[PDB]
Amino acid sequence: MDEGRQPLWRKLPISSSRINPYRIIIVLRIAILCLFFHYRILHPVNDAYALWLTSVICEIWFAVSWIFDQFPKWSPILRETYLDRLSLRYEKEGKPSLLADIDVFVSTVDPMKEPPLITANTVLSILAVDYPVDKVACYVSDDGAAMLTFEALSETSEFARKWVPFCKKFCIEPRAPEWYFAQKVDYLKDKVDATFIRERRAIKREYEEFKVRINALVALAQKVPEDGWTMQDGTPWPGNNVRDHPGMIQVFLGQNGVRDIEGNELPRLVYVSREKRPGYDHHKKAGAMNALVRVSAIITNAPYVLNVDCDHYINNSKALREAMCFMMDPTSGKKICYVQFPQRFDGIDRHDRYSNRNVVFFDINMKGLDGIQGPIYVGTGCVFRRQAFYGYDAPTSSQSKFEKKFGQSSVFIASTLLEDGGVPKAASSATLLKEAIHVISCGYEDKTEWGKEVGWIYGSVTEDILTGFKMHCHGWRSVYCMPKRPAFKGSAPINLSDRLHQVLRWALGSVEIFFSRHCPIWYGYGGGLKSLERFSYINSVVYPLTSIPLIAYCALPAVCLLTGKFIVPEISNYASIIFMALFISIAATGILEMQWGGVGIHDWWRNEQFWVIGGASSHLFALFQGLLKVLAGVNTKWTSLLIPPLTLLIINIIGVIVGVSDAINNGYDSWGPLFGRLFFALWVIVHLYPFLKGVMGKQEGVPTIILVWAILLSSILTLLWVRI
Amino acid sequence: EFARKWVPFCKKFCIEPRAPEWYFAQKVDYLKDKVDATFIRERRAIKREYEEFKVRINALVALAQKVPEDGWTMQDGTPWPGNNVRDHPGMIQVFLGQNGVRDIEGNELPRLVYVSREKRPGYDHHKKAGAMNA
Amino acid sequence: VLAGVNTKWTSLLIPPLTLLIINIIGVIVGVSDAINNGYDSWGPLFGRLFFALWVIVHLYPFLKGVMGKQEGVPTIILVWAILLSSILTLLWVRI
Repeated sequence: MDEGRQPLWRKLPISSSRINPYRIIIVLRIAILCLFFHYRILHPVNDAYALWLTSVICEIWFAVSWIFDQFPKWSPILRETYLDRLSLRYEKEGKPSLLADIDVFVSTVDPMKEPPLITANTVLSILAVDYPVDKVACYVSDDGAAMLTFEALSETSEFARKWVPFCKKFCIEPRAPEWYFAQKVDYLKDKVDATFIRERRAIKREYEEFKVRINALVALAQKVPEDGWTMQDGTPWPGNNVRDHPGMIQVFLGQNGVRDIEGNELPRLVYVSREKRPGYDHHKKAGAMNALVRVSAIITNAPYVLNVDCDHYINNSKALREAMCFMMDPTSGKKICYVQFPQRFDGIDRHDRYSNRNVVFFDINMKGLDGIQGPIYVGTGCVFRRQAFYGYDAPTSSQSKFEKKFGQSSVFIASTLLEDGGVPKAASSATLLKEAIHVISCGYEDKTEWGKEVGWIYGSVTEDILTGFKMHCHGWRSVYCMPKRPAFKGSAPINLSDRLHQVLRWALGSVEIFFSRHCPIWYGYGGGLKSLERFSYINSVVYPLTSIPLIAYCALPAVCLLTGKFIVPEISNYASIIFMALFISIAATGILEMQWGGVGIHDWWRNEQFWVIGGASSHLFALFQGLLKVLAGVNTKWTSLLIPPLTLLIINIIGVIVGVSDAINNGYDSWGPLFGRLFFALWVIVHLYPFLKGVMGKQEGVPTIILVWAILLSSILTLLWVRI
Repeated sequence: EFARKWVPFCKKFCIEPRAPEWYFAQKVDYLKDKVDATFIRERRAIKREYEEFKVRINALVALAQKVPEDGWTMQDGTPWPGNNVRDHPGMIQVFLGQNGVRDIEGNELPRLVYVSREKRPGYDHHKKAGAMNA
Repeated sequence: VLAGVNTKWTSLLIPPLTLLIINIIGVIVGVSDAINNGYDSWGPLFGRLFFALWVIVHLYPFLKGVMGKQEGVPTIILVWAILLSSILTLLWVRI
């Protein structure tokens, strides 16, 4: 049929008019880089040989990093989806829906650190998605086993009864009440229903009362009672001890249950808390996700799993349909491991002082990855296929064995064999809660492959990268869905401390992956993994190692300003021409990067600032911790990470002052290369300006101990450099 | 008269600040740290009452802009003693406090006293210092 | 007047962008010629650049829109402007 032959989606290669010059000047800049290195190596500095050697090592490292970064971006593409064809094929009006089932996972660890209002908003947004109510289920994992989360979910389930029909009737976007009622956009735009105003006022008042109720619940649960927590029916709370409690599973909505305001049903909401016992490693988020996968397979057994963070809400209600446009395709859907959505955040400054938007990565590197094998699974907002998580190869590219791979639960083994999802027919519905409690036992993952070859992979802080790499080495492919309206939105870090800690955590995870047996350099040699994807994985693994060449280079001018030497033997016409050509090539290549990627100058400029800041601050301590773990067994706002950048900044300032005094006030005459000498320090201080702005400005603050340490280290370094 | 409604609301709901104009013009989320189940309805009612109070104050200001021909007169027919700014006897009035009138909760309110010191021609009143001493 | 022919309209921005990039190229070339190579008695270059600054000061919004956000032009008009600027520069250098 003509309708059946029309694809549900199609790829849009970057038009040749914008991709041919990109490749041309990539090759050209490679040529000038090689010529520049040939010039630099063969002409050293006689009286400053050590400085020349350090500098040439630094640019060699920089060029290697640039090559490894630029190579994956050879073939960027875009992807376009058609929801009307999906409706024609699977969601035809009148006929029953043929869409596949969906499970959406949310994970929370502490109601004190993560306010229950945000989790309630996320749950409300998920429950109001534009999907059949019987084909979508929501699972919430609570690692803290706190009754506050249970009561917040119980109240959110009662508010959903009123919120979901309103959104479905009036096409409200976004479905999260907090972000919808706080929007400055005209809410009467494109609204045609005659009863919009009264119902909107009523639902706003109801939401305000719900917020007050949630605040009261939070206030009441602030202090633990003497005899532990108790429920509303007199029974004590099983999760009184955070580190010692049995597994708990509760169902709030769905089949049977209770209907909503319009009389229809609502998506099933399940509260799951895995068993915790002393002396057992729970593996934190990876173990929680594995337990959620097992529970969802036991109860609902949807064939696709949505990973949503607690602070991320479904902004676009059509995200599930867009995911199914790829995942339900008869040909591509078999070979797809997951669908990845871009990460967007709200509440960010207009200038994005901390580069929280991160436009450069998600709009250049992700698109380049999508053109070879698929984006790397990062963060949240990912639609995984169950068959990929089970350690199976791509279809289109032995009971004892099953018990050795999945576990000792035969119901889960039976559920794993359902291609289209759903509860297996040869399974009693009455005995389903007991098996779901069994699969979250602390000792279930014994002598099995969970966390090693199937599910989320342990052994690293950033388990997402490891899971994506393990799926990709099997030969699976991934897509990078980029909807017109962003599918998911979250909350950006407020101050610099949280961003620095997050960058340090990412770098530590990358280092741990590098030192483990799952390194892309020497793992995955089966032929399934593509060469360019392997290079991208290596680049994402050994990126923090570029901290050492950075921290030396930023310290190069100040030493020059405190010793009297230059890295260039003598300024010549040939050398000046080579330097100018290299700078022009770099600037032009960046220009076409913006042109094809659609990124403004401000965003990429501040992204470069933040990249330099991160490499100088967090990656250095990441490498220090890695070396300490290699050579020993020691380990650690954290007032130590800011010591290197501030020390280097004031070293550069002192060196600038000393050089100006020495070569102008006293010497003068033929000052010489002092113009570029000061320009280099100006570049360094510009790249590290935000630290000085925070230290000297407002809305910040640094303890005196770290400042004293930095000043003492700077004075010691300056005295040693002057003496030697 | 507006105090008899404003004060119990603030004391019950721990409203900060207590000035209605600055409280109702705050961009901070007013639902933060509020646990009472009847906060929204009472806040809406008190906001409407404060708007009506502002309208009444505006009407009073507009009415008193122009002095009448025979001087000012009170609401009971007696003339205003302070017709002349530089020549009037001292006036003391008590509005709230002990006895008086209770609020919407049945409790009393802090005493409010209106004091106007005597002014006569040829006498130096010393302005704010004299007013404070009086 | 002379015929009977007649016509975002991506032609109106061709003259200003072409003239702006011509001024930028001329500034760069003059700085290279009269400072990097010649130096000595550069002469009235302080005025010669300054006048050009005036132009780039007055036509700054076009550059801000082209390089900034909340704007954008197709590749065809940029290619036409670059080609016209290169042709004009080559003709001026040759003559």
